Amino acid sequence: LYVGSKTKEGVVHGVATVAEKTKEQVTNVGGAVVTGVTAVAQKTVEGAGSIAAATGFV
Amino acid sequence: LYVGSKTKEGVVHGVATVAEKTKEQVTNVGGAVVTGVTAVAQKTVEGAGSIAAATGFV
Amino acid sequence: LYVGSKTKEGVVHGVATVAEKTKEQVTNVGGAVVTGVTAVAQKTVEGAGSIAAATGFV
Amino acid sequence: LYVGSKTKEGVVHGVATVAEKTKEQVTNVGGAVVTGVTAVAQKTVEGAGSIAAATGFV
Amino acid sequence: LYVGSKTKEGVVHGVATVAEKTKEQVTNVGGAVVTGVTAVAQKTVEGAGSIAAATGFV
Amino acid sequence: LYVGSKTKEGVVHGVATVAEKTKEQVTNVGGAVVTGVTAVAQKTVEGAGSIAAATGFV
Amino acid sequence: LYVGSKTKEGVVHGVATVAEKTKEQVTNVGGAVVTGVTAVAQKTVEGAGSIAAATGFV
Amino acid sequence: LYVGSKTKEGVVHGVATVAEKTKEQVTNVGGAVVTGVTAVAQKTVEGAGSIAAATGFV
Amino acid sequence: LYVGSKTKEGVVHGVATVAEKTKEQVTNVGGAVVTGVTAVAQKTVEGAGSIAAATGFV
Amino acid sequence: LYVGSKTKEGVVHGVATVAEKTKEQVTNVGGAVVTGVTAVAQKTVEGAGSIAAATGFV
Repeated sequence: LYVGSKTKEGVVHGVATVAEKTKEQVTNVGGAVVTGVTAVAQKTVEGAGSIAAATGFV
Repeated sequence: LYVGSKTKEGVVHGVATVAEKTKEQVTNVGGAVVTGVTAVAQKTVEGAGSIAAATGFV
Repeated sequence: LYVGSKTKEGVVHGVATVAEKTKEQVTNVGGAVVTGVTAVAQKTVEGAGSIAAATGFV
Repeated sequence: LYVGSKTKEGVVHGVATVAEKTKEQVTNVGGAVVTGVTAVAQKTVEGAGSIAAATGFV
Repeated sequence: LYVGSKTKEGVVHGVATVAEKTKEQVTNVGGAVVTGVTAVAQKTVEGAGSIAAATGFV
Repeated sequence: LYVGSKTKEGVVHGVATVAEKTKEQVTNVGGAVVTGVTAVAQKTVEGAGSIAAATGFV
Repeated sequence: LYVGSKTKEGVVHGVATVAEKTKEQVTNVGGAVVTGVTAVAQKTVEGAGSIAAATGFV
Repeated sequence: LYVGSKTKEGVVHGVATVAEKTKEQVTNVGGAVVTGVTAVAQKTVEGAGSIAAATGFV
Repeated sequence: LYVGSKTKEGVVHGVATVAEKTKEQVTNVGGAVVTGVTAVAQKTVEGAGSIAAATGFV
Repeated sequence: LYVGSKTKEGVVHGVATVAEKTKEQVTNVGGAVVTGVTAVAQKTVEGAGSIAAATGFV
């Protein structure tokens, strides 16, 4: 006898991550760089939910 | 006897990630670079839910 | 005796990812580059849900 | 005795990905480049759900 | 006899992370660099919930 | 200027495995049952290297 | 200028494993049952290197 | 200028394991049952290196 | 200028393990049951290196 | 200028373990049960190095 049961909104589970010998050089001038986005949820009832964004200027 | 049961909105599960010897050089001037987006959900009731976006200018 | 049961909206599950020795050089000037988009869901009730987008200018 | 049961809207499952020794050089000036789009679903009740888009200008 | 039960809004669980010998040089002048985003949720009832964002200027 | 270089003897690499909802009942009396053999190498300089073997009697 | 370089004897690497909702009943009387063999190497200079073996009797 | 370099004998690396809701009943009388063998190497210079073995009797 | 360098004998590294809601009933009478073998190496210069073995009798 | 350098014999490193809500009932009469073997190495210069073994009788 349920009403609104076992709900799941914006969920992540069961994540396993391994990284041995990654080399990662980066060089930038006046930009916007993004790496390394792992295992992120969110909720946004009124708004823009952005992840991994980059605008060199406005 | 359910009402709105076992719902799943915006979900990820059962993720396994391995990365041994990736080399990744990057060079940029006035741009917008994005890598490494792994295992991300979200919800957005009113708005633009963007992931991995890049605008050099506006 | 169900009402709206076992629903699944915007779902990903059962993902396995391996990457041994990928070399990836990138060079950019005033652009918008995107790689590495893995295992992402979302929901968007009112809005533009964009993934892996790139506009050099506006 | 079901009403709206075992529904699946915008789903992906059972994905396996391997990548050994891919070399990938990229060079760009004032463009919009996209690679690496893997295993992404979404829902969009009112809006344009775009994936892997690129507009050099507007 | 439930009313609004077992709800989960903006959740992450079951995360395991390993990193052996990653070298990561970074060089920047007047930009905005982001790496190392792991295992973060949030909720946002009225506002823009952004993660891993970078704007060289405004 | 190599002598015996980049050798690989008895190797496996780049394996990805997914298994969603497999049911597997087994019943046995005085036998020898084997399932679930995944991603195994070995070397054997002097001997019988057997994998997934079953002898009800001797 | 190498002598016996980059050798690899009995190796496994780059393994990713997912298992969601496997049911597995087993029943046995006087047998020998084996499941769940994942990601195992070995070396054996003098002997029988066996994996996943089952002999009801001898 | 190497002599016996970068050797690897009996190795495993880069393993990621996920298991959500596996049910596993087992029943046995006078047998030998084995499950759950994950990520094991070994070396054996003089002897029988066995893994996941089961002999109801001898 | 090496002599016997960077050797690795019987090694495991880069292991990540997740287990959410596994139910596991077991029942036995006069047997030998084994589960849960994770991330174990060994060396054995003179002898039988066995892992996950079960003999109901001898 | 090395002699027997960077050696590694019987090693484990980089282990991460999570376990949320595992139920595990066990019942036994005159047997030998083993679970929960995680992250164990050893060396054995003269002898049998056994892990996770079970003999109901001898």
